[PDB]
This record gives sequence, C-alpha cells and structure tokens, in this order.
Amino acid sequence: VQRIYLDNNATTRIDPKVKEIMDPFLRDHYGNPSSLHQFGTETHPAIAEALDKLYKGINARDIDDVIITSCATESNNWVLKGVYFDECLKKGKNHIVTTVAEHPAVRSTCNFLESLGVEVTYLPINEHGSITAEQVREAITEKTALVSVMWANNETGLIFPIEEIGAICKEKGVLFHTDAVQAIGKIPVDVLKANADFLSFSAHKFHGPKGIGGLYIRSGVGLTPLFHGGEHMNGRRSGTLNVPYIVGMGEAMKLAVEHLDYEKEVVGKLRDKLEEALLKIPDVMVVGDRIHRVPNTTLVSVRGIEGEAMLWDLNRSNIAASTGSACHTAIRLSLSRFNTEAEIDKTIEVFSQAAVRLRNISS
Amino acid sequence: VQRIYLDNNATTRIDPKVKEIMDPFLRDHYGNPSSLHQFGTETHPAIAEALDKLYKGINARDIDDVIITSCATESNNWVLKGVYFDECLKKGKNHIVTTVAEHPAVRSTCNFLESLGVEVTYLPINEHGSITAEQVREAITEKTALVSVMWANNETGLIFPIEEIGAICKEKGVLFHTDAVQAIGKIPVDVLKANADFLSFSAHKFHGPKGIGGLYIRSGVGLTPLFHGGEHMNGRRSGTLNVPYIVGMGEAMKLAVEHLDYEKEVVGKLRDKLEEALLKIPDVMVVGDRIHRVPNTTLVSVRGIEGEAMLWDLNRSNIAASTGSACAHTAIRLSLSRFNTEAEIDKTIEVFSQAAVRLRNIS
Ligand SMILES: N[C@@H](CCS)C(=O)O
Ligand SMILES: N[C@@H](CCS)C(=O)O
Repeated sequence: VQRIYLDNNATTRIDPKVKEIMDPFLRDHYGNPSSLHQFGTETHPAIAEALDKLYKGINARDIDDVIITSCATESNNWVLKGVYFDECLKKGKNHIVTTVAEHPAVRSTCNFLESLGVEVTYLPINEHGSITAEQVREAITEKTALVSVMWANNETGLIFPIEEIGAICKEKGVLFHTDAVQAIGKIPVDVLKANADFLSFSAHKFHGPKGIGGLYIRSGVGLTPLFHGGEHMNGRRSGTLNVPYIVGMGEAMKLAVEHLDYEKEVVGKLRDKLEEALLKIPDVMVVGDRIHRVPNTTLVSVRGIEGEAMLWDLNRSNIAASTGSACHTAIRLSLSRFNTEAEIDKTIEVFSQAAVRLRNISS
Repeated sequence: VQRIYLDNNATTRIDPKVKEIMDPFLRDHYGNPSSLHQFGTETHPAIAEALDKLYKGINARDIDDVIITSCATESNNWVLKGVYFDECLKKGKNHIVTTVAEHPAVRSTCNFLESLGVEVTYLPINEHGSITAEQVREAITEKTALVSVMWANNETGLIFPIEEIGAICKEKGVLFHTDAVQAIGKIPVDVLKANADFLSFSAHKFHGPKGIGGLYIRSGVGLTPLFHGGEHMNGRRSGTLNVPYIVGMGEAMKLAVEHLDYEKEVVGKLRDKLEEALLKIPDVMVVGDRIHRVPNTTLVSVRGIEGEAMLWDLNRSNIAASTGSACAHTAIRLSLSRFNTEAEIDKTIEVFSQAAVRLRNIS
C-alpha cells in the first residue's frame, strides 16, 4: 500500500538525516552531559553544535537563552506560570492578554490561572480568521504582565501581526510571548524582529522527534523555573539532558530553515494546486483568509459534509488529514517537503470522488 | 580502546533491544496518537503494550495511573508543587516531611516551597547513612501535607525503609511520595507494598533513553497538573506523546524486572568483589552501612585523596565513575550494571589500586 500524509500541522515525519544524527547517542555515546568523566564531556561538542543551530534558526543572540524543554506544552506552561508568579503575584500585574485562537497549551493554562484570580483577556478573532495588532493595544492596561500571541494558527495557517504586536508591547513596557510552533520551517522566524521576550517551539512540527521543544528567553528577562532541581540549562530547567533529541532537534531546525525557499516556492504551490482544484468543487470554500498564511496549510469547508465524515472516508483511502473548527467542522490538509505532485493529484481525485459520493448519500 | 562504564547511577546505556523496539516509531510510524486517522491509531497497540509493562514493573493496579513524564525531575516537581497547591494552600496543611538525602529534584523544589512559606522538615541522616521510620512519625504534625522519602539513595545505594514509612503515612492520613528512580531494576518495587500515593522514576537509570520518566499516582488521588493543555494522559499531563521513548521505556522496565535475579546474584557479586578488593587498600572505607543497599553501588572513601583526584586518574584509564558526599572530603561512587563483566572489575581493581598508591606517594 501507498498512503498519503497530509496532517503535518498535527505532527511530522522525522527527516531521515535527523534519525541518522540521533543514532550514535542512542548507542555508544550515552554519557550524561553533566558527568565530569569522558562519557559525559564527549557529548559536549554535539550538544554545542545543536544549540548553535537552534539559536541561528530563530536569530537568538549569544546573550539570550534557548532552553531545551520536553515540548512546546512545557514551554508554554513555564512562560505563563513563571510570569504568574513573577509579575501577577509579586508585582500586582494581575492581567494577561492572549487570543481565542491559541493552542490549548496556552488557553487551557490561562483558564487555570483565571481560577487563581488572574484576569485574562481572550482577544476575539476577526472575519479574516486573524487578530489585529490594534486589539492588543486596546486591551493592554497598566496591569498587564504579559501578552501571548501565537505566530501562526495551527488550524488555518494564518500568520498573526507578531512584529507589530512586539513593537506595541515594547513601547508599553509589557512582556511578549509568542507560541511559534507552527511557524518554524514555514516562514522565517526572527525573535529580534518580533521583539519577543519568550518564544516557544516544538521539534515534531518541523521533522524532529516528539517530546522535545524549546523556550527562547530574552537576555535579562527572568522566569521562575517550572522544573526546579539540578543545575541543567543555566539553572533554569532541571533534568538530565535528552542528548539524542537535542542533537536531532538542532539538525531539524537547520534543515527547516534551509528549506524555507522550497517550502514557499514548491510546497506552497502544491498547496495552491490542491486548494484551487478543490475549489472547483461546488460548495467548497476556504475557511479564513487565503493571504498571510504559512505555505503548507489549507482549511476547506464543504457545504453539507462534516469534516469528520470526509476524514473517515479519506482515511479509508489512506489519506491522513484532520479537522479544524469553522466559523461545521472543516478539513485541514497540511503539507510538507515530503509530499509530491503525484500525491496532490491523487488527493484531488479521491477528495472529489468522496465529495460526490457523500453528497449523493446525503439525500 | 576498551572503556569501562561504572557510573550507572548517573545514567545507563540503552539496551540494544530498547533501541530496536523504538526505531519503527522513529521512521515510518510517526503519527500523533491523538490523531483520529490511521497514522495516529496505528500507534495505539504499542503504547498500550508499553504502559502494561510499566504497570506490571511496579505492581500498579488497573485502577491506578502511570503517567508518562519527560523525566523524574518533572515527576518530582509535579508531586511537590501540585501538593503545595492542593493541600498546603487549599487545605492549610503547610508542612512537608522529606530527608536531607534527597535528590535536588526534591530538595531544591522544597527550598522553593520554603520561600513560599511552606514549613519543610529535612529529616537528618543517621550514622548508618539512612533515616528511620520513627523519624517521619515524630515529624508528622496534623499540618503535614506530604512525606517524600526516596526508595534508594543515589550516592550510597542505601535502601530506605519505605514499606514501614508508608504504613505510618496511611495510619496518619498523610500523602506519601517515594522518589524510586534508583530502585528500578535494582530491587523489586511494589507500590502496593509501599502504600505509596506517588512514585517517580526515570528511564535512563534502567537502560532506557534520557528524557522520559513516569509518575505513578494511586487511584483516586488528585494532583493539579504541572503541564496544563491538550488533555493527554487522562488530562493529567498535556503534550504530544513521545511515542518512541514510551515504547522504549516500557521495554526497558520489562527487561529491568526480568533481570532482577541477575542483578542481585551476579551484579551484586561483582559489586562485592570490587568493594572487598578495594578494602584491602589501606585507609579505605565504604561510606555508610554495607547492608540494605541496592546490589550495584559502592561508595568508598580514601584517607586523604579526595574523590575528584581518583576520578581524574580513573578517567585517564577510560574508567568512568563519580563522586559522593562523605561526612577525604568526597568519596568515589562506583555503580555497576548488567553490562559490566568480571574482567572489567578485575581491571578496575588493578587501576584503582595503582591510582591510590601513586596519588598517596605524591601526597
Ligand atoms: N491539535 C493540534 C496538535 C497538538 S495536539 C493540531 O493537530 O493542530
Ligand atoms: N543524581 C545524579 C546527578 C545528576 S541527576 C547522580 O547521582 O549521578
């Protein structure tokens, strides 16, 4: 059989070179990087090279931190709860601005903080499926400890006004976090252009393994640890380093940024071919803006067929995609550098056949 | 060259069967287990088999939880901070009983909690290198939210009472956590015999990969999540599952308990050989009780050469060991595994003895 993977915003396939670079640390180089002996120090070059690729990938400076976490969910929790303790409690800045589109690792955590008494503003989405930077300016009070806005939305692919949001936060003296998991390898990410204080990412959205991520922390910015303990990561996040996955995530970041052109010029054109072909189908329409999106994502709605019905039919033909709320659920088809034009043609065909058969059965 | 690995309490080599069982999830079975399509559901049977091995490894019941964490440090932070919120803050039980012997993942987190006002009693170690169950008895007030005592000490290998301590906690209505990281695969671990509410472990001390751990939570016990979000792990710990390491850690756990007889009978005999041989050296003495220890660990002190000097010399000969606090200054912790051999121990006796006599003549 030959299956087609079009659910890359949910997770991605590890790049074969990433598997390759990880293998020696799953085998004979198993020493603890914190060890003073040869098994420990022999890992230091590869870890340093992995860190360098991570820093350069997002334009972090030598004075900034790029802290290894176990996933973007950890990074997001660490930002929100660290700021809750540092600014909301200790400084009386008991207000946070975020959006209604945020990933559950941000929204669900904010719901918890609200239960502790934090005031949380969930900025509403516009008809374009996006947030305006004016919205964050409206919502910032003199009590706002932190603004958290995702760089790109995981369901629609829509890119948010990070640069502007960062300028507004800087002129107002407010800490800025961006959950940038969906942007890595899709668009260039520059923490300096964003004026971000915090930036989250997760390797498995860009062809590294599940269960590692990163938190960028700007120089001089504090954040009470979420993992207290040993002295790992300049004392900011304790726990024995996940050597293999650090090395892999570094390589995944490098390869991601090296393929940025290809992602926009080849993968984006496969996304357009897919979307344009699917819009010749009657009742089919894109949910949200078709401009200011990452190259790999299309979220289409089909007049009477639910998203899950299309997903179940599509899965029977070994094509993997997922749902995305529409505002009844829509179909998110999300591509990568590993898809081919043959697969898009095939998906056009199977998607169309499924559409016509599910309508005929619908009445 | 032939290096000799004797620092297994710091981390271990991944068993080749563990690496083998992980590889397919690093290659073609890269689906997100939360996905409804085929790429996600195809991972379910391996995850269920992995979980089963973990439960059986610690005699957790079907009604209990074994939550997948990113390491023991997460498990410990999660226990201590979740109990701070649920009992110290929400119930006014503003007191915690632990030991001076704990891993920093416990003590340093407790020090943070002391900064928040929690009363923490760090039970002092006795001349035997252990704590008694009577000490926890004496220290329990009606304000005690939690007792946390590690099952086995990572520096001395000394086994703590646990069974009796858990009986005392249950009769007094106090939550009991044991950091059991050093016990897995070293001695049988039975959470029901321990009457543990919480039990922590980390795969890389039992020949699984770094960066994955577990937290046993007894059925019905609550613990406010450390990671809020997507509602993975029955809503208790959010973030995309690290499928390869879960499958690997399950197999590592299975292998550890299947090798318990070998650990006690062969590895234990090798540790005794090493230790007895090193006690023929003058001025040498094991730090602590030499009874009620895990089989694999010996902690030796040498008159006036500190541990670091012996480690540097030993490392030059490609033998890896680590230090340990002794109350000349520091001692040498030698921790074996099922992958060490009698040839290695002989070579190590030779090299250690030569190192001692040479460093003494220079001293
Ligand atoms: N639900 C997310 C992945 C994190 S669970 C998405 O598929 O876009
Ligand atoms: N507990 C470790 C130190 C880093 S986790 C050890 O004893 O070698």
